[PDB]
Amino acid sequence: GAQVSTQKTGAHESIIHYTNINYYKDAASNSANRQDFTQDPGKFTEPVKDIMVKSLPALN
Amino acid sequence: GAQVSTQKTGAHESIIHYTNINYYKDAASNSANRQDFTQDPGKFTEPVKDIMVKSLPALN
Amino acid sequence: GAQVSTQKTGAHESIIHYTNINYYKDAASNSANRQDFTQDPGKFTEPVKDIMVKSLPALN
Amino acid sequence: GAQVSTQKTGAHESIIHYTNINYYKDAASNSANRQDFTQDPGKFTEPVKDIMVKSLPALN
Amino acid sequence: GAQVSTQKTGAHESIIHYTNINYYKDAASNSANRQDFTQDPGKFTEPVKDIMVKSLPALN
Amino acid sequence: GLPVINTPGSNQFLTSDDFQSPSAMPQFDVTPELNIPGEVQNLMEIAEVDSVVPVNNVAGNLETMDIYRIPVQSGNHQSSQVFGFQVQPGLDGVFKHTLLGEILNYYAHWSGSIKLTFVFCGSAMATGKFLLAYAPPGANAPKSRKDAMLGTHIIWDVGLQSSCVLCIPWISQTHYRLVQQDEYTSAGNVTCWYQTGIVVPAGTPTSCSIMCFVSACNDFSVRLLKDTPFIQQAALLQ
Amino acid sequence: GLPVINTPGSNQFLTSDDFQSPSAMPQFDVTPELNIPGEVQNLMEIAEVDSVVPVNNVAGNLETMDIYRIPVQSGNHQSSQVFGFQVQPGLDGVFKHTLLGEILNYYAHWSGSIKLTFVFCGSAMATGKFLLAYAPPGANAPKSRKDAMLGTHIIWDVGLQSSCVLCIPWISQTHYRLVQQDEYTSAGNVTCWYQTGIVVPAGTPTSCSIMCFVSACNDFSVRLLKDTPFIQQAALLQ
Amino acid sequence: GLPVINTPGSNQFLTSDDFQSPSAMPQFDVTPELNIPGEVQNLMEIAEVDSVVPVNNVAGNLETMDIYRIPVQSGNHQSSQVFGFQVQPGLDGVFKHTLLGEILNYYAHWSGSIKLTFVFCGSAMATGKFLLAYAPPGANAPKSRKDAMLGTHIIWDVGLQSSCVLCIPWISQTHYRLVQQDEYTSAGNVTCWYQTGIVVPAGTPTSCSIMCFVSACNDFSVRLLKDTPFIQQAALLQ
Amino acid sequence: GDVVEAVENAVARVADTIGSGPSNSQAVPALTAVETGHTSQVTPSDTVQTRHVKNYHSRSESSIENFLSRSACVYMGEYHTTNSDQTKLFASWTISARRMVQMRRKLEIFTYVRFDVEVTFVITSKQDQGTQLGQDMPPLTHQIMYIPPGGPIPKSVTDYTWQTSTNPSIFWTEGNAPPRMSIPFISIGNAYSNFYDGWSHFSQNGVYGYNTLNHMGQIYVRHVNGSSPLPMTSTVRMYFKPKHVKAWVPRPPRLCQYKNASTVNFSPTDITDKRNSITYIPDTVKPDV
Amino acid sequence: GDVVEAVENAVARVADTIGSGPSNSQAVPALTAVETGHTSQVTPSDTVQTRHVKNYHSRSESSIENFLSRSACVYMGEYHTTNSDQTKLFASWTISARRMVQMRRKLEIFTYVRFDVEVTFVITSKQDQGTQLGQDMPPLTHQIMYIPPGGPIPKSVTDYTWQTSTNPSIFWTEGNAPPRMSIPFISIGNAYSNFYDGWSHFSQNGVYGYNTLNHMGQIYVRHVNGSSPLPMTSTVRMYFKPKHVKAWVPRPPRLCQYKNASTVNFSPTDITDKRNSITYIPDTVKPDV
Repeated sequence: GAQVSTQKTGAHESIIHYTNINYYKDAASNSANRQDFTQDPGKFTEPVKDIMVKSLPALN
Repeated sequence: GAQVSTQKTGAHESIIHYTNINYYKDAASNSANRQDFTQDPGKFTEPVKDIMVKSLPALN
Repeated sequence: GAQVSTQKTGAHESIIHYTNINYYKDAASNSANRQDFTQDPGKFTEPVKDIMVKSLPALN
Repeated sequence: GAQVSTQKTGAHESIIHYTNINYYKDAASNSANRQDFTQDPGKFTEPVKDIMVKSLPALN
Repeated sequence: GAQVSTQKTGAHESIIHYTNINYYKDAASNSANRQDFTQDPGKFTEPVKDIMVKSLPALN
Repeated sequence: GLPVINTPGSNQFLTSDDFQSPSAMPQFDVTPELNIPGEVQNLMEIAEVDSVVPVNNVAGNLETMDIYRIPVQSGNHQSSQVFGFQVQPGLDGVFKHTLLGEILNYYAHWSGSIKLTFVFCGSAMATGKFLLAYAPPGANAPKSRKDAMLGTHIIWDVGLQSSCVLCIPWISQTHYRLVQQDEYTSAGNVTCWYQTGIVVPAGTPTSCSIMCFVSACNDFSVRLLKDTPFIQQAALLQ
Repeated sequence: GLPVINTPGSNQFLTSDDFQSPSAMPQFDVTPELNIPGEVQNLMEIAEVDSVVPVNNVAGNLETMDIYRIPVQSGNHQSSQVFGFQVQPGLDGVFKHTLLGEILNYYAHWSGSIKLTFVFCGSAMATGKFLLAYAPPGANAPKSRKDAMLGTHIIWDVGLQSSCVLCIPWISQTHYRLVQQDEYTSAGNVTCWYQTGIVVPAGTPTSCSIMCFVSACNDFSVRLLKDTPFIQQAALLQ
Repeated sequence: GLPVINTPGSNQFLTSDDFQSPSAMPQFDVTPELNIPGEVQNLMEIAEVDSVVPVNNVAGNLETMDIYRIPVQSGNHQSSQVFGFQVQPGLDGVFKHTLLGEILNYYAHWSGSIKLTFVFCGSAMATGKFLLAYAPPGANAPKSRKDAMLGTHIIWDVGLQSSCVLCIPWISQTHYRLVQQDEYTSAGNVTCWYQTGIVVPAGTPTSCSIMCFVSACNDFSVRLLKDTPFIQQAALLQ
Repeated sequence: GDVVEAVENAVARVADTIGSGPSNSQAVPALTAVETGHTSQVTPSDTVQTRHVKNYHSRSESSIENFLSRSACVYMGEYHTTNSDQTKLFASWTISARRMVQMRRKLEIFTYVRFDVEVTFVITSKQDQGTQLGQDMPPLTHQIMYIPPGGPIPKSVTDYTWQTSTNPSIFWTEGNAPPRMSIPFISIGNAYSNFYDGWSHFSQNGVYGYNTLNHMGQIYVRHVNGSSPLPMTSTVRMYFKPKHVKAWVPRPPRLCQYKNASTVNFSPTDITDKRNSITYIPDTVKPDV
Repeated sequence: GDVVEAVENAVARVADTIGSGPSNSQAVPALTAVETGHTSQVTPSDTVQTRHVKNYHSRSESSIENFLSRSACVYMGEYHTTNSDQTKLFASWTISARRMVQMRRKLEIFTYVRFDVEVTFVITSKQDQGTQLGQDMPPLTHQIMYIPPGGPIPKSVTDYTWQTSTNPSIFWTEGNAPPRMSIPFISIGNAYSNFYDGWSHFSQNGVYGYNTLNHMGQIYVRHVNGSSPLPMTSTVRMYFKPKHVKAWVPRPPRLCQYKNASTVNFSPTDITDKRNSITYIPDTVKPDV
């Protein structure tokens, strides 16, 4: 009971995917999640209550 | 003719399963049943005929 | 093009089978037929024409 | 994308076949055609125009 | 999730193909594209605007 | 030949691995299973069973039935605390060789509530009330009944129901504590006091014994298998 | 036995490989995840945060809060340039130990626009306009306001909005530049000039400080992981 | 463990193998492809392009532009053959360093028709007809125009169309010839003769040059890769 | 998604540059108030005229997983095949990632981290220097044993303790691929803690910092052939590759060098390198001065 | 199609010979004007009477992929197990395909090329010559480490730098299959450039040519056992097999021998070999003269 997902694209602008099967009983044995790419800068660059529209003054 | 079942959950709150195929003719050759988790404390903690409701006296 | 058949039962009163694929071009290369269990004692213990009912005399 | 064909029959008058998959890009890499058994003695034993019925004289 | 394509034809005028599965996460790991055979001599042998019909003079 | 790469780990022997292996006795016909009473399935079934706690594990009682008897008596002894002990189920002498304790010692982590059952063994004409208290960590052991009653406690009235259960609820910063407990995974103590002395009519013994049983509640579990400190040898023919 | 051929690479240990491996603790029950605030997911989230630039990294300020203060003052100083520095985010002292810089140093390639925020810290009664210019490579640093204004620039008017943002758009022959920058991947410089001096009423300080913050814009990325030059050791027990 | 047998070949390193291999740079983001003009796809695209043949490769011309000039002139020279050469595209000096020749030298087999384009470079007032002949193998090179015209040939009339194409059709017992040609894979010769002398008016040069270009036709192919004899070294830092 | 799975699509594209023209208004994007604690969201198009650019650049290699997931040496030690010291016959340490800096500074960029770990060991042996050097020692087989806190500790290369009836052990022979295994997230807490501004004792004393939170046991490694006519010595190197990662509350990268393993101690160090003046920009572009 | 995929049909057949008969017309295919810069498209059937031939010949082996995709030695160096020089204890070079000619001339047929590369290493060791030759050294294990431009460089076989917390390294033991790995298209630009008629400095000076464009880092390789009673020496050979290729603007094949690695420098050399006269054609076919 296998999974097929896409490969990271290389040297050019269907054969661009790979297949994987897990052979172990523990999730710890699995390979790394190198393909997950989320992001949320907000937690850090903009943790202000009161939304700053910035195109407007920011004070006044 | 293989079997797919789930892995013991690890480091986080579909890819959480594994596949297995038996290659030998004797059940003795198979791997351990580390995933069976039944339980029946009763045989030992409460082997009394006459059900003890315990919220009630227990004697009287 | 494989075959699935059952394992000889072990240490207890679906995962009790195995799968096999033959990789060679000659039947001689195959494994042994350890699972065939026919029997015909008659050839030897009772090779008499004239059926002996034995609960009856056998002579007379 | 594999092929299943029958094995050469051995020591006795479904499990009498094998499966094969080619792993190389050139036909030269494949195994031998030990199972092809055609025949045409005629080219050599009877290369005469004018069919010889032989049960008839052959001359006359 | 595999691919089947044909082999380069060898020593003779269905078993003439092979199967492949990619096991790596990067396209760089894949084998070479030895089977792609395009061609465009034109870029080099005939880079003239004004189509030369050549069966006609070419000047005049 | 199918192409293959051996990964680190190839050819090692890991004690806790879990692979298939060829049988050295092909087709052996095992003898039929028989339905024997008392089948065990999880060591917790054993830890959930009461076993007697050697509360009076004082020098000199280590090999006599006394270690199991908590002394209590008639007359004015209120100031006098009846007993007290740390709550380290897998480590302190009071618990380590208990059914629950022996089991905890095959693991490195534990979590759950514990039941302490106290049974009065004086004459039927004897009477009395005790205060059983459990203090979560952070302070030293209560030194008086006043201090002890500020924590978790039951007031036990001796009567026809010979036994009383003090349940130690799981209160901890972490989900688990080391069986080999340290201060970081401290669990507190339980102490016992006369709530109102032991009164008795004439013709009856003026002192008796209280016994204490321990067992795990149903929210109890253990993790991380390890060997027990309790068994050893100097040579084979063991 | 299934036929197999081992390929080059078999049995090697590549630091950055990515394979499955047997667990040495079969069925270990990991402790439940807890939702902690502040989860980080990509180092760029950190590089997108402003951090203070040590623009005044002159000998003698290396360990004092001055390295962070750009000196500016009342009176006629137009000819006098306020400051200037190269745009080598991962290499020049001005940037390398910055939040953006420390991150760039774990990589060999970078690309993207950069934000330079300047904040005025004089009294509220202070006044003034500055010219902030960025010059793409190819010529030497502007030596006068005349030369500087021929490049990319904002004219900043000090007012209630204490801060002004000079954004350095990505202008390069290549899609990426070396973090360990060379002349081939030069990025130019930014210089600052009085556009119209600092004027002030009586009773207020005649000189103040301007601070400078740097952060990456949203078109910024980095590639090719490598170790940082910044940390080291002579022996273990590290 | 799945049963396996290693076959001969296991662990060898074959220069021309073709297997998958782990990447030492997992997830590297390659720079975007750019559409550059002039993409080459098969070395035959190069061999199909005309290049100048050094027909006059006589001692003393090896490093001068003459090696490329075939001398032809006014007056009676009919008996005099203009030039001749063997058809060994990958081997004879006349062809080996040609665009077609350099390419053939990276292979061991070739097959196909060849185009020889001849261009007249005299004055426009010059006039003349030549006979260009190709003789398949089996006899010695024609020694007179009589003998040469019995084979494949074109009669070229100098005019406004400065160039004439002699195409050498593929005539061979075998489908392929060795690039390193032997007598068994002989291909014959081409020779050139005055069909009717070069006539010229007064005031114009009485002698001029004819150049010769070679290129492969569309039925041309090569096989069996090998190294070129043409490049070498005595040591590294190459 | 589920941060335990070895597969998961989606390209991490950066932002396109929006085409921008001339402007005359009250919009004042380039003027903000840094005091609010907010980082400005200005892009080139807010301050200069920009063309449109379809940007394909991705942030794949700066994802926390790809940043930490590379094996790093976190420890190395030696042990001898033969010696009079008994002690020198086996190696042992206490698990932590605080003894080699590279790895340590990487982890310390985050206050808390949670992950599984792929441990790989590289073991090598050399023959010790001496007057007589000829011997024919068969292949060396080693035993690596993990002792969770509280387990009995070996006192000699031949202690009963190496029986590992329960501790997990690895037996490996030289010449083969380096040994390797995965370890799950093993903490008592919900995330491994890289910093702890606290004490072990409730009375605000005892041990301060990271150490009070550690306690992950130790590793013992010894030879199993146990002998060699002439002295030899082996070195064991252990590598950690975290995988299936999660990180919280980022902090500045360590600036001062590390002084020891148990503390965060440091000596005052420079904010950065000096340069000549606040206006100094070297002159490149000259007929070479 | 997609030039990254390891599969893709279609036979590369050459042209059939069209059957041709006699002709008398104004068609004059054999007369063109080479001045236009166009190469004539004449085939045999335009100038002689031809039969029809169904031609099955294919150009498969002259496709750019099949021409370049064969491992080639691009470098070789030595290093010793033991020596007084420290330097001689490890090998190191700067990645380029300019030090071995065969490979270099092949690549230089194209001005620009783009591709992934399969690198294979062949390592061998020999025991150095000497008076005493008896020893029993266990198997040698080597470490190959790649240092991208800008990374710290090893200064001895025991430098901290070999920790490779981040540089990619390969550990391999003798007797096993040669080590191998794929490297992606690593350029800063859109295609690797084989020639560069330019400078490094904007003032049209500095370094000229290929070198200014290089900078792909270097490789360091050392033994890991680190010792041997008697001296030994190893040779490391590196092979490149480009794969997933694309090439642009073909140029003539290098005619003069190469003089060094950093330049295109050459000495004047002959256009081709001489022969007796412009009419000389040797006489084969004689009762042997």
